[PDB]
Amino acid sequence: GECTSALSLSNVAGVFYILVGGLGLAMLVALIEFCYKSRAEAKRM
Amino acid sequence: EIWMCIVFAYIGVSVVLFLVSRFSPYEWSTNEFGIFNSLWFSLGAFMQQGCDISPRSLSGRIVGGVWWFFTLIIISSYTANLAAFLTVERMVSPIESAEDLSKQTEIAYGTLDSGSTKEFFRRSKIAVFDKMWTYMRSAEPSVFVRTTAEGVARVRKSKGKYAYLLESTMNEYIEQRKPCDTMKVGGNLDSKGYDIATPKGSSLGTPVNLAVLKLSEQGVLDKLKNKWWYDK
Amino acid sequence: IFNSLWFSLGAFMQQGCDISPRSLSGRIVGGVWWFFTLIIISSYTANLAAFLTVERMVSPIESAEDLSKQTEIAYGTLDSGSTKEFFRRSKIAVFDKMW
Amino acid sequence: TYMRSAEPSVFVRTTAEGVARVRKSKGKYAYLLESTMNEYIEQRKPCDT
Amino acid sequence: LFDRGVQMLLTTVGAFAAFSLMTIAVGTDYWLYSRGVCKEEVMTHSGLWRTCCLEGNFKGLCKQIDHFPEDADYEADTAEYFLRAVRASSIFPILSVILLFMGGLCIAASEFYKTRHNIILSAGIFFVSAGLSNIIGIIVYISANAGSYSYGWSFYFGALSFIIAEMVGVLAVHMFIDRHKQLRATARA
Repeated sequence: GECTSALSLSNVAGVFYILVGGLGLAMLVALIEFCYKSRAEAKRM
Repeated sequence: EIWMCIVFAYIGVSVVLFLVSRFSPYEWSTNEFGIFNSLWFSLGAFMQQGCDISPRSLSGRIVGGVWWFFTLIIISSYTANLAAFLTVERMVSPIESAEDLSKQTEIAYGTLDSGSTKEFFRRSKIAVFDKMWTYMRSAEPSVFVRTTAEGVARVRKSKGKYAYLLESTMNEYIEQRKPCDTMKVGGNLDSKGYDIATPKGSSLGTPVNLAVLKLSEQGVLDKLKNKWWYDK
Repeated sequence: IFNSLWFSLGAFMQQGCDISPRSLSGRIVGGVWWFFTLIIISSYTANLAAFLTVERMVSPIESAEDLSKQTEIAYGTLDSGSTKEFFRRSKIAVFDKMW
Repeated sequence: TYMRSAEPSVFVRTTAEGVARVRKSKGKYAYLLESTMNEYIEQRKPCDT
Repeated sequence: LFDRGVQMLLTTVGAFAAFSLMTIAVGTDYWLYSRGVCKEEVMTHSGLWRTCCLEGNFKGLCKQIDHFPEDADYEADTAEYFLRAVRASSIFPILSVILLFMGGLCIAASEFYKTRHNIILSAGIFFVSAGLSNIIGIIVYISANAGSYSYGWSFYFGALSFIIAEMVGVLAVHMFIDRHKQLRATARA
């Protein structure tokens, strides 16, 4: 009868996706808060 | 690519944190998170070092939390992979015995194209040497080498991926020659010898045999061996 | 100077610090020191894990000349035999030293 | 019962194309064959079976 | 960081530069240098839509990417299916290009009816969102690719476009903050 490698981006792509998703969620929350407070100020005045 | 994306994520997280921290005029601030301060806090968070300030808003704290999770995962992955690298290098053991060479298959090894080494390999009954002869017989590319000079040149160029099998005397001679790149490792696989040869039925046989034995017992033979194998 | 030493010591041991730099140069120094500390601590932990994972027993003596140089480990041959005779009429420096 | 009702047809004309299809399918095909031939092919290059 | 007109001009040129860099990157098939076939194995330069031969027997005779290959694709999981679909459609680079164009339109229109300060805030949000979607696109592209090679000048063009977009968004948000500070100062007196 004649018969370790470096971590790649695919190994930690999920944490990158989670990070970007958290950034987007925080941004949406901030924008909603800003819009709600602007609407409240407009109603007040 | 991981380092590139880490730098990009750091820049993005810092910019997003500054934006969600200072864009609202109704919070005008109650938080000392400027663009420079956001970058500083992100850099401190990635290095897992104490920061002077922390976000207080919902969006700022969400950004801080996701950055903290990313930092934890990345640092743990780096430590684990470095530990794996160091452990793998530590477990690496060179070959000393021919049996270890036989079990291993990463490094190529082969004998001369002809000579008594081939006959020793073929006629041997040792399981290790039998599987050795089978491995040379069925191997591509041809580990077989035309001459000893080509063999030593090939071994020198292969940067350790090739091994050569030859007489221990010539091996020691090549070891003790420039540029000191090759070493004989292990023990002699079989036993042979060099003897003085004289014609059949000659008067010179018995006293030359007595002379060589007396020379060996007097130790001058070892002196000659050391003198031209190591002294020169 | 005392507070700077305290801050650097706290950064190296990753124990935080009560105070932090605010200028650009101070923050550059802090960042490079933090990166150095991270790399060094990770390297130490990884190397200790490698040491504890793999056991590498090493013999003290690997050749006869090593026995000749050393003195802690004793060695001898038969009181009368081929080995003692060989070490007897040997003019080599190493074997003479072993005598 | 699965064999007679499997599509595409999983049966092979001769063992050679069976081994070739096993090697090509990249873990999507298994060959039911004699253990002696199985052991012989296993000990042949390039150790993909 | 000083004055308003110079900042206006700098932000306009930065937004235009980022948009131009990304429009080049999306429409340029020089993203990875790697061994492959573009019709034996040879070194070729690939983009997002077509991989194209280099120093080959037929240089420039070159072909779309096999995003959904036949001949026993071996299938995959739903997550991997979404991965390959997103890579093939390249939805995120085009989305970032669209967001950059929207931000450029917003900053251009900010000159007209200068009293609506929310336009520049929307422009900054759009620019930073384009940067984030560029991060996502780069990550998905590298993940799909690694499923010896080098990265072409278009990949770094996209990275530089992301950096410039983030800088422009930061400048726009600073502009919005300065405008509201000016409003507070003039209302206080």
